Amino acid sequence: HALVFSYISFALISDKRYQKKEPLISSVHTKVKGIAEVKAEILENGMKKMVSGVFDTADYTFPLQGNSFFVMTNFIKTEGQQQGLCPDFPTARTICSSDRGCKKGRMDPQSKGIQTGRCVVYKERLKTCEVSAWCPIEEVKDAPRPALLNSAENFTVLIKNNIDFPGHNYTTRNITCTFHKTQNPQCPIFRLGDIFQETGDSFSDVAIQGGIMGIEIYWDCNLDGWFHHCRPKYSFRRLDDKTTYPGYNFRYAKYYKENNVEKRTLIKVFGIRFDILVFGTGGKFNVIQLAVYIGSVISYFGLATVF
Amino acid sequence: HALVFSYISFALISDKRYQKKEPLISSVHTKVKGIAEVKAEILENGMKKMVSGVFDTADYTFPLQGNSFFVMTNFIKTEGQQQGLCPDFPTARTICSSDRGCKKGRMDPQSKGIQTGRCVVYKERLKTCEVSAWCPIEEVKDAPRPALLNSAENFTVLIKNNIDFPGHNYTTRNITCTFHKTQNPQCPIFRLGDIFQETGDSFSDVAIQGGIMGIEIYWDCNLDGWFHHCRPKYSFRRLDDKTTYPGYNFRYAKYYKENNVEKRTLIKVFGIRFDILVFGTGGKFNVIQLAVYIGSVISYFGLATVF
Amino acid sequence: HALVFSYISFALISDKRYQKKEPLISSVHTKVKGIAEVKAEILENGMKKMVSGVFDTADYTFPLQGNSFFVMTNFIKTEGQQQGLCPDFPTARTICSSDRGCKKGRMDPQSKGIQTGRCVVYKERLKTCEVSAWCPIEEVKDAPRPALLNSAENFTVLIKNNIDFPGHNYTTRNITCTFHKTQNPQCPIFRLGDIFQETGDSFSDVAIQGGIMGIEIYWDCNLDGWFHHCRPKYSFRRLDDKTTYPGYNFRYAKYYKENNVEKRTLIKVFGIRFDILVFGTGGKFNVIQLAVYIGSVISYFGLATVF
Ligand SMILES: *[C@@H]1O[C@H](CO)[C@@H](O[C@@H]2O[C@H](CO)[C@@H](O)[C@H](O)[C@H]2NC(C)=O)[C@H](O)[C@H]1NC(C)=O
Ligand SMILES: *[C@@H]1O[C@H](CO)[C@@H](O[C@@H]2O[C@H](CO)[C@@H](O)[C@H](O)[C@H]2NC(C)=O)[C@H](O)[C@H]1NC(C)=O
Ligand SMILES: *[C@@H]1O[C@H](CO)[C@@H](O[C@@H]2O[C@H](CO)[C@@H](O)[C@H](O)[C@H]2NC(C)=O)[C@H](O)[C@H]1NC(C)=O
Ligand SMILES: C[C@@H](N/C(=N/c1cccc2ncccc12)NC#N)c1ccccc1
Ligand SMILES: C[C@@H](N/C(=N/c1cccc2ncccc12)NC#N)c1ccccc1
Ligand SMILES: C[C@@H](N/C(=N/c1cccc2ncccc12)NC#N)c1ccccc1
Repeated sequence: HALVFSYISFALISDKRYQKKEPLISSVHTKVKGIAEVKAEILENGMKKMVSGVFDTADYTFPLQGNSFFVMTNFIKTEGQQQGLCPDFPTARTICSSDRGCKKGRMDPQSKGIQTGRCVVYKERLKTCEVSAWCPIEEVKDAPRPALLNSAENFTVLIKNNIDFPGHNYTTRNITCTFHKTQNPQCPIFRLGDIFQETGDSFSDVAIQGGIMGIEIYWDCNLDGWFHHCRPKYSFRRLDDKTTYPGYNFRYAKYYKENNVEKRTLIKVFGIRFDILVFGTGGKFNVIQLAVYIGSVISYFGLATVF
Repeated sequence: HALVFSYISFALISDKRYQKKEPLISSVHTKVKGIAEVKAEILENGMKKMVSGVFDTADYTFPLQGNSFFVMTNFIKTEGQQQGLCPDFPTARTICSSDRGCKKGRMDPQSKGIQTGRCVVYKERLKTCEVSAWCPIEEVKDAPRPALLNSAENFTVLIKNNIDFPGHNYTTRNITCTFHKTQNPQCPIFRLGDIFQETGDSFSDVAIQGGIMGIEIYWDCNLDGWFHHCRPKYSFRRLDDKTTYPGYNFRYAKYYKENNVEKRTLIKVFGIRFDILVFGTGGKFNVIQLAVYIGSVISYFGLATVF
Repeated sequence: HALVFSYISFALISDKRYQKKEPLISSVHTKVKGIAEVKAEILENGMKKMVSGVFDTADYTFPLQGNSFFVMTNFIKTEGQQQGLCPDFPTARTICSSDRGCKKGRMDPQSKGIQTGRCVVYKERLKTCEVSAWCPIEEVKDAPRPALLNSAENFTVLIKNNIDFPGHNYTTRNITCTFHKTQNPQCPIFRLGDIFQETGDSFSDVAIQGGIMGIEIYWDCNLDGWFHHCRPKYSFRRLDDKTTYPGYNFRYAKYYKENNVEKRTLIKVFGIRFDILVFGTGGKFNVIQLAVYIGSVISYFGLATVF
């Protein structure tokens, strides 16, 4: 009888059933900090090309969208594209053996053009299907072995989170320093390399193909006057698949007119997209809850006494 | 007495009250696949114009923002706009009868310019209020009868969802094939026409004015060791109003300098915006929950025996 | 005994425990309305400059991302930037006393360039560290005293919210008029000045540095056939910090080629970002819930009779 009561009180205190539970409504704002300089040479379209320059903050990041920001880590540039007819890039399914090899008015899913039914020569007696689209088509090329945005990990991000709860009627807002698991857990500025070290994923390896990382924030807050604890817990987990179109990459174009001719530049962007997740639990003691718990435990105690 | 107990156990098993319930934290990544070629001629500004060309993946879509992507289906192009003074486009409230007809320093909500108080001639003794803004103003014109992006329905979208739960400490990640309601429900690649066929909304009709469609995912997962079921359920529903500024459309500009003169191109974009929604329910059996349910049913059984 | 029963029924009716509770899944679409004309003169780079013109809808706003839109209120323009070497802008940590004062191959966090280790003269015997990046670097300059987008408050925004619930199997969709707290609470068109008047924050003061505002919507809906109440409640709260890199601002660039030379224009954007939040509570009466509540109150009544 007494043991059932002590265990009921201990379980109720451990689960905190007397305090009312409610979700948290958060609004996040992020500011990217740090710049990187790319000075690597990679051949393009059969010709060796040298790339050099520095990327400002606005060059490698977008504004926060849906409580999540993106950061570039690698890219493939294609300049001078203009609508027209050209032979498709050589692929396992793009090479044509004869003129009538390909089908007219057909567009493959992987191909970025609609075939006109003509077998043309891309380079030196190598025939692919004549396609109608942005010419020339971007070459199928793996991400560069060294991630162009090598200095991306040394970057530091600033995350400001505003918490609001309807029942509480309060809003909680979350020196230059880098967040550390134990030394400095309060610093809201994070080093990407520190995050990937938290998740155990190589930043240099992921930056080549791209990735999707998210920052999880847990709130174990209780509105009780006695034990008032409300501190943001920072947990990190990788959303990308790892094993592996893996990583994060999309086609982004910039259109310009040259010599009275419409032109477009297609850029394949590989990067890491961070999703800021805010999950919290609020608990403001309510008399009805305590009365319900007591009412439920009373029967258990009585049955324990009956045996 | 016995019937009340059997009904209590049957109801508890049907509602699954013994298993702990928790929400699901998801992160979605989408990749658009497919291209369309537009070769339609539509008159513009009183002159017949011919439009032809193919649109790549980067041309008709944006990067995923807020777990939702947008896909263009129709557009109205306006080129050569530059700041200055010009007569407003003829409308029910823009035509001026006399010079002093319009008010100086006034800007109507529907109008995109601030009137200077001068009644000018747009074309052939037709007078509208002189306005200061991007000139010339884009003409009020209905969406083209045939949706320019006819081939949009044949497109295929790839959706990858990563599920994470705090109490479970696990992450679940969700061949070229098209998803089917019964034949192939596992294929994560979707044909837009298949979605609109699921919702029963004509794609060709909606593409003209634009629309907002969302993909709902339901999770009826249970963490119990006995019955372990965790499969993503795909439900589809149209968020747009249908009846009807209906549809989805926004003004998107691209600024270029020509002949040492600042210029801007205004494009009215009509398209369908897909919102990926992830709703799930987790249930990991907890002793406290079962004890609470039993404690609540005990009183009901006793009262049933008392009668 | 009787008082405990009457109080139990009154408390159950007040808390509405018999009705099933469920969250709400919303999809929001926003359309910005109104235009502003900027005709202010502010000196730039030691030279007085005059700015004049009108901004269309597409100029000061982006498409809705993550159920939240952004509206510009102030900006700093920097034109002609091109990659190269140049002296950094004079700052407390950028001025070099001697040639060997600065460290080679070092980039400060606040600085947007990587120092080459050379002490150069920015203007008249004033030495800063030679940096490699976008040249010339944007000058450190406070936001203009008068917010360039003065007419932003007079703007009107249209918000359309679609509500969906899985258990209810229904979708609820939410004349030109401005929403008022009491006169016209149904008008879905909002005047920004009206919002900031609701939150008590000066719009003219915030527009200079920028801000983050959110529109909260509460749903106290009950699916009971007797008392069927389901009306959207509009509550407003400011997410920005106020006290204070405060406000909302980001670097946004536009790249153009001039005289066969790659060039970029960096624009520091200050604005207010509105986050549309949808929180609701659904309640469809369930027999199991009522039976549970009654079972929990029965023990309390019996104990009250025992005394
Ligand atoms: C990130 O910062 C670290 C220093 O905190 C850099 O490490 C140095 O790298 C240089 C070569 O660039 C070496 O000469 C130094 O010996 C390194 N020092 C340390 C302590 O590691 C690192 O190179 C930076 N990474 C990037 C991509 O810029
Ligand atoms: C989408 O694909 C279907 C085929 O799966 C196309 O249907 C064909 O259309 C052509 C005309 O372009 C007809 O000659 C064929 O007879 C059609 N076949 C079938 C099976 O429908 C359809 O035209 C495509 N739609 C778009 C907009 O490209
Ligand atoms: C917003 O609209 C109000 C009117 O509703 C404007 O107020 C007028 O401002 C002009 C000067 O531009 C004065 O001559 C009038 O006397 C004002 N009238 C009233 C009733 O206030 C206000 O200027 C507008 N604000 C902006 C930034 O355009
Ligand atoms: C804003 C844009 N950044 C861009 N940065 C470059 C600046 C100079 C030269 C470049 N060359 C190749 C590639 C990039 C650049 N260029 C564009 N557009 C971007 C960033 C992240 C993801 C997509 C797009
Ligand atoms: C990225 C952009 N796509 C664009 N595609 C075109 C490419 C060539 C010619 C065009 N002509 C008219 C209209 C479009 C185009 N042009 C721009 N900007 C876009 C896509 C979807 C929604 C808004 C904006
Ligand atoms: C789309 C863009 N608006 C822009 N509007 C201008 C139009 C003409 C002259 C300008 N001069 C200075 C500054 C702006 C402008 N220009 C660009 N890019 C924008 C809007 C809001 C936030 C970021 C970016």
